[PDB]
Amino acid sequence: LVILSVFLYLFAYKEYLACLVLAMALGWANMLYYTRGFQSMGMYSVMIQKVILHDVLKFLFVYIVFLLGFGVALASLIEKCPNKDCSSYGSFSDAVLELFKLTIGLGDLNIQQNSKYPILFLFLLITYVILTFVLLLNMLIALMGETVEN
Amino acid sequence: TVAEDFKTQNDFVKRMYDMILLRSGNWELETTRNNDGLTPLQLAAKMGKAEILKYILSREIKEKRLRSLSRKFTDWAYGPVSSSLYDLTNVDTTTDNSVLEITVYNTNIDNRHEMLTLEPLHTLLHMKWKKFAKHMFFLSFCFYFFYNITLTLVSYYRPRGWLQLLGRMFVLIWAMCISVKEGIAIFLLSDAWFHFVFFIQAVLVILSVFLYLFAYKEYLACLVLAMALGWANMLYYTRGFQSMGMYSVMIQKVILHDVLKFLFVYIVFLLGFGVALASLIEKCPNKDCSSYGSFSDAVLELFKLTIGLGDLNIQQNSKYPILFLFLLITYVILTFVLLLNMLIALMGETVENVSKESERIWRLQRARTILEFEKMLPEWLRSRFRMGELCKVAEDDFRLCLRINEVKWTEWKTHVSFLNEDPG
Amino acid sequence: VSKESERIWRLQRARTILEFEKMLPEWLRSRFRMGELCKVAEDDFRLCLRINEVKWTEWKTHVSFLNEDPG
Repeated sequence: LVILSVFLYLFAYKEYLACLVLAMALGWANMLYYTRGFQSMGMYSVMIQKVILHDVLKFLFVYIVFLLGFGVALASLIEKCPNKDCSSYGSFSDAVLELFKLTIGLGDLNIQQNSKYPILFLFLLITYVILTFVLLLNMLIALMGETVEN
Repeated sequence: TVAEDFKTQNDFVKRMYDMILLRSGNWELETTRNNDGLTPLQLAAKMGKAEILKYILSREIKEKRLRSLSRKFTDWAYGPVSSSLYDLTNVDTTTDNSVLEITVYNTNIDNRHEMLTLEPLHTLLHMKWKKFAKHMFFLSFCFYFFYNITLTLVSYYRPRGWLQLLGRMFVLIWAMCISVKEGIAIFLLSDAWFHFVFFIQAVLVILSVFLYLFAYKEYLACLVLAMALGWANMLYYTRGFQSMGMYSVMIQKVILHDVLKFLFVYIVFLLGFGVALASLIEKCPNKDCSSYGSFSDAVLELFKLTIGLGDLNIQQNSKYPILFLFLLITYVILTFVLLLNMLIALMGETVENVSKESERIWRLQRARTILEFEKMLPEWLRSRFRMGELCKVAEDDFRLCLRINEVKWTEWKTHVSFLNEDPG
Repeated sequence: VSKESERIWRLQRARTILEFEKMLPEWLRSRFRMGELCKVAEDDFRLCLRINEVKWTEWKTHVSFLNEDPG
């Protein structure tokens, strides 16, 4: 990435910034390989990798399934209003994004969403919140409690 | 009927079984049927007797005149390696009620942990699986995945052809098929609630398409509910992979163990404090000057403030705002600091105790699935697979058998009993 | 704690049972009266509480028993 970016920069291009910043971020996230010179820090990095192999992959697969499913559901339930600030779950992208935010706890949960069956909307949103936040996160925390002891 | 266990019986019944059987050498005693049509084998399988079953399924007799009374003949041994040849005359789902089907479909023993790991049952299940259940399972999963994607697309792209009509007929006929199969399999009874879920989803789809072919617009509810139910239903097809199977089993174990109790208690608290806060609010005039207005808004604000999205303000138009603040702070304490952390500790306790039986329960579920698939095939295919091959055992015996090789480096002995002299 | 949870819960339920048993009036308590008489010796007539059991390890010839034919 670095050498390709500098090549494209010496040329007549301005799309080098993508490669440059991606390479930068990859290097800073790459320093974790040089953290194996210290016994404590070496064990630390090894258990990080063991964790990402064991659990986070399964959890991410399942969670992406749920996120995309309920995203298309909510985005279908929404009527297309012609006052574009009328509803927040508009296209499919906005729906999946609002679900992600509401998962990491940043957004805002309002009900007057210009839908046609608002009780159904509320039921779907509450079920998504339950399914992830109360169930999968805590279950994975218990599983990674099991792995670390082993 | 009397044999109990080892921890509570010291294993004296197995020996009396062996002695009484040998003292009258023939199949006269192990073939008769009591008033239910069961033999001591099927009678040991219906009840949970797992020690006598382990004895009978692999019973090797070394004497000369009574060798035709056994069920496992060593026939190839050379060094430390040897090739025992089990028997499958009433253990291989080819009769009315075999021992495999009785062991698997029995739902009244709770000791099936130790009965589906015995000598020929384990390898019979493994061979059936890797012979056809792998193919049939993956094929059914692919059919379900395409059915669900067609559903999702036809719902998202709704209106507000050569190919589209095909998709619609596909959805209709597959919903009809799943509903028929589930209605058939549901009349014969936790363990099998996924039949209920499949049935509800199929009924929702077919009801929606019916109401759509009519003069109705209220079909969208059934359609999107069915879609969401299918996407949340794929977790049943995640049992084909051992790691993923254990994963789904522990998810269900968790939702059974804890989340139900926690949700009961938490709903009690939420509704109580909701009605309290909504009562403490005095209506002010047209222009709402507070959030906790009606009861619905109060319960909703409490829910948001539980999952950490809302905003906690105090000027709530109340008449006793210090009391309002005390109630809100004590609700936040009660749930957020107490119940969530307590449940996390409890589910830390459960996981350390479930991971050891996850494999057992998953194995039992996969056995249920294998034997469920084996009945859909027609006659000639089942006659074509036919695990295990004949083996002349005695003067004229010709019993079906299932070879299982083995290697043992500790019990050295001169080999005397074997069927074929030169090992192959 | 999970290993003593059952013990502490059992003790609390025992407290509750014995607390309820005192609210009833006299005649009801005389009416329930767990356990029934059993002539034990020449003339003993002590109240008793039967508890059946099954043991498959200590085989012995039975010598001591009140009633000969089991019921």
